[PDB]
Amino acid sequence: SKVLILFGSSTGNTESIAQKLEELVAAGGHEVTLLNAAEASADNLADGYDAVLMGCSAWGMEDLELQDDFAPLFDEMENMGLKGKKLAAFASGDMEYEHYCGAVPAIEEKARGLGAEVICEGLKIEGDASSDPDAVSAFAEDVLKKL
Ligand SMILES: Cc1cc2nc3c(=O)[nH]c(=O)nc-3n(C[C@H](O)[C@H](O)[C@H](O)COP(=O)(O)O)c2cc1C
Repeated sequence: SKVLILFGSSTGNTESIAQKLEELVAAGGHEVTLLNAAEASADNLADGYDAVLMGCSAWGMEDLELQDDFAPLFDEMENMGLKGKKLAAFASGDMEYEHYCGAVPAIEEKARGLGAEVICEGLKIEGDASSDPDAVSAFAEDVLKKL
């Protein structure tokens, strides 16, 4: 199954989770593409991928505000061609802030609405991939069984 991993990250935290996910999905025998949202275009983004693992950090306090590079792609998610594709969300956050990993339910709610099949509950972590290695491992195991 060809998997795209799309992330937006300002200090590298969601980026490190995405890199770890690529390593683990790839090792399960999949063709995996790592793409930074900064270099991505939403129109027909999902074409030829069977699964899209998307993730980003949130940057608002009382309101949810997505990471600068992922926020336009989020907005144009209807253009991506997600219908009938398998999808999972991930994010780095900080529990001191309101909307702790707010991008995960927002991406899930929107991808569900667009006809994507969300295959598991999104990963929510504090800090980077090495601060909680078991949850990143466990979530990857989870998407590998569902692919
Ligand atoms: C102004 C500001 C707003 C933030 N808002 C949130 C938030 O709404 N939810 C959350 O989980 N974290 C929030 N954070 C914490 C960051 O999301 C966390 O440090 C960051 O996700 C790590 O991001 P990265 O993966 O993009 O490097 C905020 C941080 C700053 C400075």
